[PDB]
Amino acid sequence: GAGAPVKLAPRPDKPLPTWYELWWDNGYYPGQPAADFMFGAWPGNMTETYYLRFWSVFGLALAAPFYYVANFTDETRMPMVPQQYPAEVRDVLVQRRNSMLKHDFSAPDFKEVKDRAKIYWTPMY
Amino acid sequence: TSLDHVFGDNSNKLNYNFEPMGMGSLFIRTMVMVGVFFFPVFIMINDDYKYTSFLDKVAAAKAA
Amino acid sequence: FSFTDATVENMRGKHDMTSGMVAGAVTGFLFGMGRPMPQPVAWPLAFAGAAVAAD
Amino acid sequence: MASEVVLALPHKLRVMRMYRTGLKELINWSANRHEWYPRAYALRQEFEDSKALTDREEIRKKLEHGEELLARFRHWEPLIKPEFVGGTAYSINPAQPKLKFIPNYDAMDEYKKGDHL
Amino acid sequence: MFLLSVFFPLLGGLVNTSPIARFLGHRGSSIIAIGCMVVAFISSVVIYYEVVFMGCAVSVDVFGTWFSVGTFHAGWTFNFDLLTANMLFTVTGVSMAVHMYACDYMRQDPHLNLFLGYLSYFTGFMCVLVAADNLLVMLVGWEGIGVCSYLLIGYWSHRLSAVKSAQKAILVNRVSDGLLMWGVLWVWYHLGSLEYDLLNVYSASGFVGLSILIGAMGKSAQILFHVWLADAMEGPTPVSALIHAATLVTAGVYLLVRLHIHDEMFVIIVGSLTAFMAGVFGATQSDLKRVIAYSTCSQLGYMMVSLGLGETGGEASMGHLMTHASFKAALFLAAGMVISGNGGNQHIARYGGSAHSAMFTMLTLMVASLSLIGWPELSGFYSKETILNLAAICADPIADVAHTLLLLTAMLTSAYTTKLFYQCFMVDFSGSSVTPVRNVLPILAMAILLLDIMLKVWVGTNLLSGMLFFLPWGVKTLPFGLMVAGILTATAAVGSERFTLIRFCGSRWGFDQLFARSPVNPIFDLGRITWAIGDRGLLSVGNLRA
Amino acid sequence: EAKQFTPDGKYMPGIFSKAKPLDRSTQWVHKNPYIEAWYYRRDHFENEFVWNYRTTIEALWFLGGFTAAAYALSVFAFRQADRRSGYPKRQILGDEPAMVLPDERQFY
Amino acid sequence: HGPAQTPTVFDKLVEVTVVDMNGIRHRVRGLQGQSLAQALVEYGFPDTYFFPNMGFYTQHIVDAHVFVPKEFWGKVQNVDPESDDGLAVKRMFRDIVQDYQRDTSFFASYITLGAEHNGMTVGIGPIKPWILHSEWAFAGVHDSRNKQFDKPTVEIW
Amino acid sequence: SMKTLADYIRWRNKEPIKASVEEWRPPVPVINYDKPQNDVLSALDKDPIVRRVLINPK
Amino acid sequence: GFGGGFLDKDSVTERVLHVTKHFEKIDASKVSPAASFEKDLGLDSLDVVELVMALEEEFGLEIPDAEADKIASVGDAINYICSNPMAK
Ligand SMILES: CCCCCCCCCCCCCCCCCCCC(=O)O[C@H](COC(=O)CCCCCCCCCCCCCC)COP(=O)(O)OCCN
Ligand SMILES: CCCCCCCCCCCC(=O)SCCNC(=O)CCNC(=O)[C@H](O)C(C)(C)COP(=O)(O)O
Repeated sequence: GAGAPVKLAPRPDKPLPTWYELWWDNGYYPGQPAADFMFGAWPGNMTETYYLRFWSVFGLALAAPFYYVANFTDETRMPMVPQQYPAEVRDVLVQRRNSMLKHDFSAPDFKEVKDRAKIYWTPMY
Repeated sequence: TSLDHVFGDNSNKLNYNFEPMGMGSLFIRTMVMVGVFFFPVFIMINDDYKYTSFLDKVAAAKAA
Repeated sequence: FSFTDATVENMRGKHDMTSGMVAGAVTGFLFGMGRPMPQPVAWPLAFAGAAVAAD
Repeated sequence: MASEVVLALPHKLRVMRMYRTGLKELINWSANRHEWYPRAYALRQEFEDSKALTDREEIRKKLEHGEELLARFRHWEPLIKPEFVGGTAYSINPAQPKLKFIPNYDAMDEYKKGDHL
Repeated sequence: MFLLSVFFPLLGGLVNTSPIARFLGHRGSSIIAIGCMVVAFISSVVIYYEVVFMGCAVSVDVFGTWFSVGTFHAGWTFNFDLLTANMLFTVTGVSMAVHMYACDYMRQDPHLNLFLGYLSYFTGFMCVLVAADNLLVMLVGWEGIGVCSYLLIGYWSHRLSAVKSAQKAILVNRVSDGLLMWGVLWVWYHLGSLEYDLLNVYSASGFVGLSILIGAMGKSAQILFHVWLADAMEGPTPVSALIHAATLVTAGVYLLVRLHIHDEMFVIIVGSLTAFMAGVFGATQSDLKRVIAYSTCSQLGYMMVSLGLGETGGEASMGHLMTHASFKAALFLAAGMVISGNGGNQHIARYGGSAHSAMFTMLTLMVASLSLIGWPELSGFYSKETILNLAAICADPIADVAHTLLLLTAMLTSAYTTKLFYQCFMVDFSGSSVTPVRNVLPILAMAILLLDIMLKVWVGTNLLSGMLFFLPWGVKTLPFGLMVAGILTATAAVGSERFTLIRFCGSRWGFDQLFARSPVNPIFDLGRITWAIGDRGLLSVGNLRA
Repeated sequence: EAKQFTPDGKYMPGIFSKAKPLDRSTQWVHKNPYIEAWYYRRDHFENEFVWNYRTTIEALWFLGGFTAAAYALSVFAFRQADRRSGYPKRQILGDEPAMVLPDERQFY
Repeated sequence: HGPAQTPTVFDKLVEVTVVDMNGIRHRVRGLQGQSLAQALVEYGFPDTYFFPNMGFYTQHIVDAHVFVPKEFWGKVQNVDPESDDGLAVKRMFRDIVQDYQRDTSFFASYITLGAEHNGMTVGIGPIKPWILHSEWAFAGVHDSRNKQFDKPTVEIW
Repeated sequence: SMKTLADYIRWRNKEPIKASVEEWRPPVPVINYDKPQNDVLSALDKDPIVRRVLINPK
Repeated sequence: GFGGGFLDKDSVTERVLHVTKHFEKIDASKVSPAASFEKDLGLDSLDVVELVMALEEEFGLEIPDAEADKIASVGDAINYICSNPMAK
């Protein structure tokens, strides 16, 4: 239904604040802050202290299991070794740092392939 | 004012003083922003430090 | 100014622009003392800038 | 606690706004309307148990506690009818206001249509 | 036939937005748009059968060279290989039904042909994105769908919240676009070319995969970038269906599957955290479109983890993308029909009964919902179970936590999708407007997407369907039990008394509110400093009064 | 209801005419006094600068702080580029006599 | 708009009583919005009473030294003593008036005639000898019948 | 005391003067109960009124 | 249809009289236009709050709170609803 009524926003009839360009007045009622939740009451009357306080527990509750398995569990937990390939096929497949074949602890060059899968950031000269 | 009895009037005003943020809040949030949005700079600085300390170890134990 | 310049000169063992900047900061702080506050910073800057332009 | 508008109300209208907002917040927290009906009845029975009071201190304590409860249980996603403020259909395709037209503006006073210097 | 899949929706957009449309009107422009999509879909079907089944890739030099300075050489060239044919079939097939739906859904809009032209432009830039053979024509497609998403989200421009949603989508995606551009610079510098077939990376410098992952996280709406996706519901329902099915959100996953240059730890962690977050977000919403938007974010998390698993995982990721587009577009179209049958209301507390909708809308919602929750031997069952079983046998210890997060997410998805059906149809009526839609065009639009759901079961996406990864019956049939648990819980309609957890999750963990002041207000205040204290202050030189 | 054109073209100014002619200034805005005052004040905001505590502190930590950060980053990038190109230490402004400008006839 | 009065010049007329340096009272008529120095020039006062406004970009304005009573002190226009206009007024007080200055001393171009000046009595103050250039000076004696109004131009050069 | 160049320089150490005039505020919709909630855990969540009118009715 | 966006007086009157009679204490014969809620009908303040919320439900309106405070009789409600362009 086009043409529905909508209330208009009043023009300023008093001296303006110095930093008035933080209100978005598009012509209709109501205007909004330039970014939502920057000022004014938040939905549900929550505050920044509420979210920071709940997150100070909830963030370590989500980061806890990843740390535990990345530091206290290794490749030998699996009941089987990775998929086996002929040497000419395998030798190019494990050149990728991305590959899941570097977790083959039965390979004769398991350590050397793991030492070549260390992530670097600045390319050396 | 022909729609004020339908959608509300203009009597309730916005409670905001349009004032700048506090100095400590601004400084702390800006430092956090620099750390988050410029993390390659810190990664590469750490790479340079880890590289030069290894050459220090080589030059120390080599000439002995 | 002259005593602070030659003192920093003899203390650092070399001739460079640091002695002039320090002497200018000292002299301008002497001039700017007791005045409202852009001035105890502004006058050391002006005397150090005169030393830097001189060099 | 109530806002600065509700704190300026007369006592009868203050209690009326508290009951009305309680019914609306019970709508917002319920799954359906048929879930809402006995909660509305229970809220009505809750207000009827303080009707015959006279001590203004006890009245003030009950009123302030209920306003704290309503500030606590303000729903983060209220149910608004779509064509009103905060609804999803407000301010979509309004009729255009009258805009004025100037016919043949380029033909009026030709050769002198720039900026002065 | 090959260039007809890319050019021709762009031609439909050009026709419907130019002054040619002044002579056609609404009635003629609807015909032009539907025909211009039917031709492109037919071309994509031919391309799909030639490239996927008979294995013959085709490379087309379209418009010569774009720009070539030094060793930086960008050409106007396409290449149609397996991934490109998959994406073109999916995009054109979904966009055809969305055009057929939009020609009836937006019938009472005053600027209907402008809306249809914007939809066609959006589809055409998506086709340009997936048909490109190098990175720069891909960036043409990337920014083209970004711009058309801005035009379509803020279509109802007299509403301020729609305008701010469109601006928010632009800005959130602009951060990741910057990181993706820097990653393209890394790739070209250390490999020497821009074409995909010459980008074979075994061991690169870390910034490559990270920056390309951030650029993909923007478009695919992963963790700390998902904030624009929920607010994009301000646009009309066809826009949401095309954003969440075929265009835009599937572009980052396509880019990561194509390049395969990521580091798997970041990808697995981001994907599993996104899946769990969007699962708990959609469980606590009452806006009918926001639940479906969060389910889209959750499935994109599943695909992210899968492409983290490996090359087989990359194939499974593309397969889940392809099957997800059909039932997601069907879900959005059915939700739009339910909304229109209930007077524009989007709150699921004001629905109920079987009077406000057609029989076909209820059937469409039921079948697409059953495919989404992984009901056995439907379309989503094959792809989702493939990803879950591939995550159960990965030798990375990080994938152990990711699999648990995915199983919890599966139970949450079967909870809130069953809640969406239950509130809409099974409970007693609690609205007041009953205007059910039974037009031919939206019903045929829904029937086409249901036919594609059947087609994915009958003809698989790839060769993985029917391959058996050897798992015990306990590990294999657990997601079915999690689906049943979600269904039973949602039909029991039970709730908990832990209201602070309920309001922490229902307010979506406060990400928007925390972003309103951790970068945004500081950017405004630093601008105040640089202008007032710097330009007007410290650097300002005054006059000499005399 | 003005008539600014004859039936065969020929614009007429209507200087002495009663009806108001449509012209260039027909759609000029009606000025709001407070908006004009706020824009005037923001146009002359250099008169409001003062060396108080907050101005001095923010001009030190943000303006001078980020300028020093950018100078440090520029020197870091210059030195790292010279190391990754096979060059020795090179003479920037105020850095003692050293190598500037590599020779094209030389292999580094 | 109705039967309201046609605008007359008498509605905008301002009358000021001026006492010249010989003590002779004069009736001076002006219009609203006109400065006082202009009304004094157009009345027919001699050219020895007037001198240049000594600001930059305003020496083509003629000005006179007037004595203003305490009731009309607040209807002289305000001049910032720190601005350049303030330094112009300071130069005029320093060079032209000198020790003829009183607490009622103003300058006539800084008085804009309105209805509040109606009936105000002012007096012409004495000035010291001055020179702008060879074609505009004052030797110090008010012995000349040449009116300021009869000069065709005011020449800064 | 001594006359110097510091008397002739317009130093920028004067605070700008504000006025007591009421500034403009845009209208906003009414929020009836808007007390800011900072506590994650509150006794109001387990209030007997909440139990009587929300949890307990059948 | 009829009216420039506003419902007619008679159907609004009929619907308001229908909504008003849903109390146990109300005698139906006393329900008429221009009848006071408290003095004539015998409803307290909570009953009036419920009646205005029911009229919001009946005509599909979000009545602002200051306007709902002013409604004190059947004729006040009828005159308010007939001045709504959004009343369906
Ligand atoms: C405001 C934004 C609007 C966005 C608009 C849509 C998005 C556009 C994005 C990409 C724009 C690229 C446009 C390029 C224009 C022509 C550039 C090539 C110039 C030229 O001489 O090239 C020849 C022209 O061929 C030809 O052009 C083919 C010959 C004619 C047969 C086909 C006719 C075209 C039908 C297109 C239908 C509508 C499509 C809409 C895009 C091809 O030869 P070469 O020298 O390059 O040799 C190499 C292969 N032989
Ligand atoms: C989510 C749930 C949140 C909980 C919301 C809060 C629930 C707490 C409710 C209990 C608190 C109270 O009763 S608050 C205290 C209310 N009791 C009184 O004010 C004393 C009676 N005084 C009177 O003037 C009138 O009877 C009056 C009733 C005002 C008007 O009714 P009428 O004009 O007809 O007469």
